[PDB]
Amino acid sequence: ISNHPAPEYWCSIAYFEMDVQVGETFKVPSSCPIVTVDGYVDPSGGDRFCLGQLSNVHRTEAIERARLHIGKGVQLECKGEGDVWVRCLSDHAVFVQSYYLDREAGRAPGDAVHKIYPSAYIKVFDLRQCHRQMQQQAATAQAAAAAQIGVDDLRRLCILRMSFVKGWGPDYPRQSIKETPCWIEIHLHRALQLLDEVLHTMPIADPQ
Amino acid sequence: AFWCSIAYYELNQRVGETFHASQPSLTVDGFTDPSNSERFCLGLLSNVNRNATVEMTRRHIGRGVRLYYIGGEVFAECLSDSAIFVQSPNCNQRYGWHPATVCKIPPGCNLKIFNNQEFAALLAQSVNQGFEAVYQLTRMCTIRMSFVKGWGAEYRRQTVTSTPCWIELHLNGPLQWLDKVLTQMGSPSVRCSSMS
Amino acid sequence: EPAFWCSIAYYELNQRVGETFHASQPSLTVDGFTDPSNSERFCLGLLSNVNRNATVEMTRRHIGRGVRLYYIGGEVFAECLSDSAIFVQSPNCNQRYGWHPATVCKIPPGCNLKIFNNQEFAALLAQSVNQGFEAVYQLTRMCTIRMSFVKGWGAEYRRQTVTSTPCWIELHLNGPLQWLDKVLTQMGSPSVRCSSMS
Repeated sequence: ISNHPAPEYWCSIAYFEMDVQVGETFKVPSSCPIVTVDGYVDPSGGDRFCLGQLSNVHRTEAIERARLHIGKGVQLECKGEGDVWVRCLSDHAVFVQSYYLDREAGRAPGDAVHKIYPSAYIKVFDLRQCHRQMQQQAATAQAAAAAQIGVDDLRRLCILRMSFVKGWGPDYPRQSIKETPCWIEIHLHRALQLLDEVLHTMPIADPQ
Repeated sequence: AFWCSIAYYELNQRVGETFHASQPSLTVDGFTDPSNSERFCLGLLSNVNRNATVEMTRRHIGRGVRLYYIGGEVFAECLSDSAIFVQSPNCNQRYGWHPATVCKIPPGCNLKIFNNQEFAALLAQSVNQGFEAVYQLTRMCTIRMSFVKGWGAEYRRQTVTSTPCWIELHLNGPLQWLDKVLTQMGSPSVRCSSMS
Repeated sequence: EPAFWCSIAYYELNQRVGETFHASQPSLTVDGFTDPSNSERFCLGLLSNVNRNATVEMTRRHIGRGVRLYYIGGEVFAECLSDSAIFVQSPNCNQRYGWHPATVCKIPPGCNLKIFNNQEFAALLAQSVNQGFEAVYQLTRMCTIRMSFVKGWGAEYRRQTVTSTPCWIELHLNGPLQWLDKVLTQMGSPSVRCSSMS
C-alpha cells in the first residue's frame, strides 16, 4: 500500500480494567509477528504480555475473579504489512470489536460485538480496506468543506478493542467495553502511518 | 541525552505515555505517526473518557507546535492554524509578569520559552535563600502549553486543567543542575510528623 | 535472570504519578530529588502531579535521600537514607517473622531491613503446586512490596491503607514473578467457571 519504511512496532497494547488503564502500554516489535496476551505473570516483555502481573489499587473482587480466567488469553499476528489475525488460546471466549468484521457482517461501523470461540483463528483487520476507508472519509470532507469527521473519528479505523471473559454489547448487562472487568485496546502502527499521510491531505481549511 | 520529556494532558487527566525528545528540534502535533523521534503525535493517543470539546479541540491542533533547542535556549513555533498559549516562569520572569502568566503565540509566530544562563543564575542566588528556595526551582524547569484554547488571566479558564488540550515540558538539563545543588542544600526548616 | 531485577511505581495517595522505573543495577535509590537520567536513582522530586494537594507536597519535602534498595545474592534490603522513617509491607518478610501478611514494618532513619529472600519464596512456590491454580496465582502478591515515605499506615496508625499515604511506591520482583510464571503456565485452569455476564 505504501513505500515508506516499516514501523518499529506493528502495534501497541493498552490493558484496561473498566474505565481505567492498568499497567503501561505494550509495544510489539515488527520483528515479532505473533504476540501473546495471557493472564499469566511473566514480566519480561518480548512476545508475551502477561496481564496477571499488572497491579491496580482500584481493582475489585469481581475483576480479580475474571482476571483468573484470562488464561493463555489470545494471540495477535501481523500477516501482510498491516493485516492482523486473532487466535483465542483461552478456555473462555473473547469479544472483539473490528470494522473489518463489522463490514464482513453487513453491519454498520461499531454496531456489533464479535464473540470469538476458543481455538478460533480469525482475521480481524485488513490494512488495504482500512487505507481505502480513510481516503473515503478524507474525500467527503474535502467536499463537505467546500460544500459549506475528525482525527479521533478516523483513528478508530486503526484501532482494535478486545474484552477477555465478560462481554458487552446489546445482549449483555454491560453496555460499553468500559464496563468489562478486563480488556485491551490495540493500535495498529502501519494503519496509523498511512493515516498520518491521509491527514495531511485533508486541507485544514476547516473553519475554527 | 533527551534534554526534555513531554507529558500530554486533557483537562486534568494525564493522557498518553511520556515523550522523550532525543532530537534538538521536534514537533508536537495532532497527527498519527507512532515512531518519530522528532514528532510527538497526539492524534494517536486515546482517552476512553474523552468528551466532545476535547475531541473537537484536538481537530484544530494541526501541525501543532515546534519546540527547538538552539544553543542554550528553547523556542516554540506555532505551526497550528490556531493559537497556542505558553506559561513559562522563565519566559515571564524575563518580561516581569507574575510567573503564572500565560503568553499567547498566534499562528506563524514563535517565542523564546526558556533560557539556560538565566535559570542557572537564578539557581545560584537561590542557594543563599535556603533549601525551600531551591526546592521550588523545579517549577522553573517546567513549561506548560495549551492548544487552541487559552487560560489564566481573563480567559475564563483560570487553570491549565480547564483547557481541553495541553502539554507539559520538563527540561532535563536544568533539572540535572538543580539536583546537584539540591543534594547539597542540607535539610528543610519546617518539619513533619509520621502520624499527621 | 532478568535484565531488570525489579520495577518501581510511584503513587500519591490512590493515584499513579510518573513513569514506571526499571532497575538494571544491583543498587538504586528512590529519593525526592531531581536527577532525570540516573540508572541508579529514581528521582521523585521531578515528578509532577496536577492534582497534588498540600500534604503530599509537604511529605515530598521530607523524602530526602529516600530509600536505598540492594540486591545482594538472592536477597533484597531496604535502607532508610531519609531523615524520616519509611514503612514497608513485604509479605515475604512478614511471614518470615510470623506477622499478619499485611504487617507494615517501620524502618527508622539510618536503619535497614531484609525485605525479600529468593530461596524462601522459591520454597513457598514449591509446596504450593499441591494446593491448585488458585493458590499459585496468589503468589504474585509475594512478588510485590509497598513502601511509604514519612507516613506510616496499617495498624498502629490512623491510615489503614497505603492509598491513604501521601507518597508511596510499589516494587515488582521480576525474578520471582518469572519463576512463578513457569509454574503457572502448567497449573491448568480455575475450576469455578466464570460467566460471560455475571
